[PDB]
Amino acid sequence: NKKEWNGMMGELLSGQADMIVAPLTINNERAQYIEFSKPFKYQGLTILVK
Amino acid sequence: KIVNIGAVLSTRKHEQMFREAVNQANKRHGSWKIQLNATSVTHKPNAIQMALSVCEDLISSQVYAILVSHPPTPNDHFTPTPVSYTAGFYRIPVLGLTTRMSIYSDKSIHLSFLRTVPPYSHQSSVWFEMMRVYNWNHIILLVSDDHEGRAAQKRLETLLEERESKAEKVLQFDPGTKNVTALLMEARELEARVIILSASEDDAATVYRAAAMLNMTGSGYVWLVGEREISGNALRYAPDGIIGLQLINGKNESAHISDAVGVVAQAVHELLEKENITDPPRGCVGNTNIWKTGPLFKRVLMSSKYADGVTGRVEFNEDGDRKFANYSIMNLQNRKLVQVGIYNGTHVIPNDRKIIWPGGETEKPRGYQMSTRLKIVTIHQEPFVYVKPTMSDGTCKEEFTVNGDPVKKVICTGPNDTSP
Amino acid sequence: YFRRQVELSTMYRHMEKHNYESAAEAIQAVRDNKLHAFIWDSAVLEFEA
Amino acid sequence: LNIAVLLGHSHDVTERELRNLWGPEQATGLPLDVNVVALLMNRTDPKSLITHVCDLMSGARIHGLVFGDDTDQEAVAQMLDFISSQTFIPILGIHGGASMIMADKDPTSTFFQFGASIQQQATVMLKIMQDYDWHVFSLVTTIFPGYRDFISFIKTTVDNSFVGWDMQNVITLDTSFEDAKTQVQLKKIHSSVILLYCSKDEAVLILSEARSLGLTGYDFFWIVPSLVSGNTELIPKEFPSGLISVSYDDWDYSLEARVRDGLGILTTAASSMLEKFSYIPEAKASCYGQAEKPETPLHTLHQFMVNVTWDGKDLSFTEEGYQVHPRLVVIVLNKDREWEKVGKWENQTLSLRHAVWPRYKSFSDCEPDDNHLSIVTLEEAPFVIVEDIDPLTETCVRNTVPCRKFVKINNSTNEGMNVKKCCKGFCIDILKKLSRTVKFTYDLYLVTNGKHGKKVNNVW
Amino acid sequence: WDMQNVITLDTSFEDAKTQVQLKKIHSSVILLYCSKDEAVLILSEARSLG
Ligand SMILES: *[C@@H]1O[C@H](CO)[C@@H](O[C@@H]2O[C@H](CO)[C@@H](O)[C@H](O)[C@H]2NC(C)=O)[C@H](O)[C@H]1NC(C)=O
Ligand SMILES: *[C@@H]1O[C@H](CO)[C@@H](O[C@@H]2O[C@H](CO)[C@@H](O)[C@H](O)[C@H]2NC(C)=O)[C@H](O)[C@H]1NC(C)=O
Ligand SMILES: *[C@@H]1O[C@H](CO)[C@@H](O[C@@H]2O[C@H](CO)[C@@H](O)[C@H](O)[C@H]2NC(C)=O)[C@H](O)[C@H]1NC(C)=O
Ligand SMILES: *[C@@H]1O[C@H](CO)[C@@H](O)[C@H](O)[C@H]1NC(C)=O
Ligand SMILES: *[C@@H]1O[C@H](CO)[C@@H](O)[C@H](O)[C@H]1NC(C)=O
Ligand SMILES: *[C@@H]1O[C@H](CO)[C@@H](O)[C@H](O)[C@H]1NC(C)=O
Ligand SMILES: *[C@@H]1O[C@H](CO)[C@@H](O)[C@H](O)[C@H]1NC(C)=O
Ligand SMILES: *[C@@H]1O[C@H](CO)[C@@H](O)[C@H](O)[C@H]1NC(C)=O
Ligand SMILES: *[C@@H]1O[C@H](CO)[C@@H](O)[C@H](O)[C@H]1NC(C)=O
Ligand SMILES: *[C@@H]1O[C@H](CO)[C@@H](O)[C@H](O)[C@H]1NC(C)=O
Ligand SMILES: *[C@@H]1O[C@H](CO)[C@@H](O)[C@H](O)[C@H]1NC(C)=O
Ligand SMILES: *[C@@H]1O[C@H](CO)[C@@H](O)[C@H](O)[C@H]1NC(C)=O
Repeated sequence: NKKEWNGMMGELLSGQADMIVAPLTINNERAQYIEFSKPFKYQGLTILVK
Repeated sequence: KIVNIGAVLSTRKHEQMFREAVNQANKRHGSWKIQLNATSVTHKPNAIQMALSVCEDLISSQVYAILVSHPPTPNDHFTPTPVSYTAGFYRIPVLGLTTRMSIYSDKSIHLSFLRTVPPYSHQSSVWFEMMRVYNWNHIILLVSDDHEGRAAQKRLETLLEERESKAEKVLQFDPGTKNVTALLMEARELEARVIILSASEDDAATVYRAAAMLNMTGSGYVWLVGEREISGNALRYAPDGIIGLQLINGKNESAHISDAVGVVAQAVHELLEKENITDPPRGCVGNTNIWKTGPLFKRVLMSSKYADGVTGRVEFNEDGDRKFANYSIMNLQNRKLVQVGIYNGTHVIPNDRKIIWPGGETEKPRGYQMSTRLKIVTIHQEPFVYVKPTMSDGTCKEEFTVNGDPVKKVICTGPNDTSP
Repeated sequence: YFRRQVELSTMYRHMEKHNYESAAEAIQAVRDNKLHAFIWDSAVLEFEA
Repeated sequence: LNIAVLLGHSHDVTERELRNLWGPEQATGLPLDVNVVALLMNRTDPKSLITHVCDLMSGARIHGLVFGDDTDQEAVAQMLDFISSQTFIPILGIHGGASMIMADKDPTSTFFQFGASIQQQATVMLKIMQDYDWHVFSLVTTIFPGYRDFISFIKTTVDNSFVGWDMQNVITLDTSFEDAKTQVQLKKIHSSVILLYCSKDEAVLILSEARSLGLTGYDFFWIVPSLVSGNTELIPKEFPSGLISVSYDDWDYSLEARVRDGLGILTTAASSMLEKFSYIPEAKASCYGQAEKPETPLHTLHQFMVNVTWDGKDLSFTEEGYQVHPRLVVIVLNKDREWEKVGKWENQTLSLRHAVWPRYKSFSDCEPDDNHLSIVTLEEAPFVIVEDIDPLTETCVRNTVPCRKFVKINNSTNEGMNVKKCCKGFCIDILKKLSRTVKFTYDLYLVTNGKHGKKVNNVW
Repeated sequence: WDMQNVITLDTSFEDAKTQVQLKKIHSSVILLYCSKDEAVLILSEARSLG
């Protein structure tokens, strides 16, 4: 009876790993539980089409 | 006019001391026509019939004070529960003086219970003060008993709110077991070495054996125990250099009861200033009309501030416990008890003795063993994580860039597939 | 991010029924015209372009 | 087996129906020698409790003990807890102070209350608020104990909530009110729903402070648990008529049906233990003349009847011994100064009688209040967008506002259910910005007479 | 300006209906018109009201 995470966050919060080094999305929700670093990449969002 | 005062198992050097405290309570408290009347009873090892005998003796006595006077009891239950639970029917305040379980501090349950021997949560407060001395962040917790242990964990999380810190590992399980080595290994795999132990004496001896047989008393390790772990077979099986705590004049009994009776006497003679004085009825044969001024008399007893006594300044907190008690900080220097510190409720002072640790030097163990090999996880990102199978056996293809630079690959362990 | 933006619920309700496990699924689908659009960072999309 | 039901009571109940309570009951009787003893008592002093417990344990080694109470002394059950610490006998509590909720039992204790924990009561209250979607609210607690668990459960509930509740921070009382620090603590609440956790002696002072602060308005709601709401008849005059409370005190299911259910659970555990182990009767010999070294058994019903099935009702128990799914009743105080029954709680979900929540707008006499609006509209697509509720979350999407639609069965009938439905659009945004600006309350619903409006023979 | 309704008193502090007028203020800046003898009682009540 609990909203819980999975994936990289599910394996990090469980302590299976030590540190995520990945293109991890900095948002509001994840920083409420963990800390972040200062970003190496600044980029927005756009649409890929054909 | 006449107030009965009840004591249970006054010892044979206290059977006269209790009447002496009754006499001294009538000595300097004015020429008022109130009198006192001492009632002392002695146990037999069945708490059922003794709970019955005590509760109907208090009903026939209509006491205002109920005390607990059991240090020399080898019965490991240590339950003065039923007399306090009977007095809770009329909200009659019971002054415990011996036990240190936080489960007696449940004011939801113990509606009319106060005591002056504050529990091991205050030892965790001492431990947080020692953390503020040594400037530490990551601690390792290990508690067997769950009823006091939830309170100890809650008190410790209340303590960690100031720095907004968190405990590194929680440990709660069934007391009495002998197979705890997997959790000890998972604690060894952590960075810190701060050992916080709150268990029974057999469980403390078990973890001492699992520590001494598994090199856990060497250099870097930070040992920190309390008073249950320095007694009995745990005192027999304790490694040297361990740091425990002790109540200054806590197990002392006669002056303890004398100061408690002085507190009760001046609180009652302050309470006789106020009107609407009710009395306990004869609740043995069918009198369930509860005592009216129960919470009123308890609330008078709550703010009963005192500075006179043998131990010193005695006052009840929001838990109704001894504010700012004296504390000894004991060391096991070559299987010998050596006090190495003192604690007033606001600061720690080490004595002239040296803090000898179970490992190497006398300095503080910087136990934060850093993860020198970081287990790094990532996801398969197409421009960022290029993934190739092994060429022959665990090898890659050492390619160059367009400007003459070998791409620094790594031996990963990626997912073989994405299908469950 | 779209679940918080309730004013973009409808596209969310259009996109909740076709979500893909990995991005390369979306890449292979849009290359073979099994999709029409994808929301992603600009640098990676221009890299793949 | 030897099973006794005792009642120390004052309510006039005869005893012969309790003798009938075993005969046609337990049609599949797998234990053979089951002997019931029904006893009625009058005074609830602990001397008679201990005396008759020892009489019934000496009375052919009774293993089933069931007790209910009409008085309001919770510690008696705690007294029974000590009896449960000694007799090694599973004991059921039914009603009153025997059924009042304590914090934490013992491994040496096997006493089982029939009620709901404070976390379950908080779950029911937040289920009420979830069914009404009043997102702006606050938590007010005192130093009355059992409070950090209460606040912590509410924090973990909001953190694990479908809604994403915009919960204002928790204001906690510290001492007796100076009206200087406590008034500043209370002025920070401009919300509409207040959750109060205190004692009954503190609640009078708190609501008198809110009345003096004017915080007892029609928009200001008050949801309190059963721990503070005491006797149903004894109600102090300083309470708002409309005080929301939740308590499992039911009168549609009386005490006799519930002790019948308890007997069913006892015989279920007895038959299942008989299927597991042969020598079922294992109890303590005697109170008086008690020698030491107690023969502590390992064939008990304490950690054995954790789940049970009876009459289609999943009456399973928790780890501490509390019921998993009890029967809670949502009540409010009416204008007639009585706790008016409103709704009942199901096994997990919740259903109420008044789907449209009644206000009881005259909470006192000094309330000149005329700031509610009745608003009707018709489905027009660029302005009025009407959809169903989300069946996944049982909650509208937060940009929308709810309304009711009087959906009838057919043309021949005249009854209709007011289906609560989500609404967005242009005029919805107009109404939201008006309610932010003009600062009013409102009631939105749909027109079921028909179209916009037309004079049909001097009738609009 | 944003002005709350003007509080007019009858006598010295009664703790019956004077504080009913007093406790309606959740604002910050308040002006006061009274005498110096009344000022001590008003400021003592405002201290008691915090
Ligand atoms: C307190 O008063 C009681 C009488 O109310 C005294 O207790 C009695 O003492 C005598 C002599 O030892 C016994 O024979 C009686 O059986 C006692 N009666 C009881 C139990 O109430 C007592 O002496 C007084 N307090 C002291 C001095 O102990
Ligand atoms: C305590 O528990 C451990 C398991 O957690 C067991 O002992 C070890 O078990 C592991 C495998 O899990 C083996 O690799 C070790 O060699 C075992 N060590 C020893 C010395 O037994 C066993 O259940 C208990 N043994 C102890 C005391 O460690
Ligand atoms: C425990 O308490 C006191 C203080 O620690 C000690 O005994 C008393 O000591 C004081 C002087 O500090 C004397 O005035 C008293 O006469 C002593 N009382 C007795 C009976 O010894 C001693 O440490 C312990 N005594 C006990 C067991 O009460
Ligand atoms: C640690 O314990 C192991 C147990 O096999 C032992 O071999 C080793 O000598 C100990 N460590 C040291 C460095 O003494
Ligand atoms: C006891 O309380 C009652 C309450 O009405 C009061 O009338 C009475 O004066 C009080 N007793 C004294 C002497 O204060
Ligand atoms: C520790 O002991 C002293 C002894 O005088 C006593 O006053 C107090 O309980 C503690 N510390 C102080 C000085 O507060
Ligand atoms: C204990 O004594 C006083 C209070 O009596 C306090 O100010 C002081 O900081 C404390 N000192 C010690 C021994 O930590
Ligand atoms: C109350 O019960 C007692 C037995 O506990 C009995 O002796 C007494 O007569 C009863 N009184 C009445 C009539 O209620
Ligand atoms: C209760 O749970 C147990 C498993 O622990 C299961 O075997 C049993 O069927 C359940 N219900 C009954 C009939 O006791
Ligand atoms: C609750 O009761 C209903 C009706 O008996 C039943 O269908 C459902 O499975 C039960 N489970 C829940 C939702 O708690
Ligand atoms: C009555 O029946 C249908 C189905 O219940 C309902 O949709 C409609 O309102 C009525 N139809 C007519 C006009 O008879
Ligand atoms: C439905 O009811 C209306 C009156 O509201 C009536 O004019 C119409 O004839 C009815 N239709 C049916 C099902 O006969």
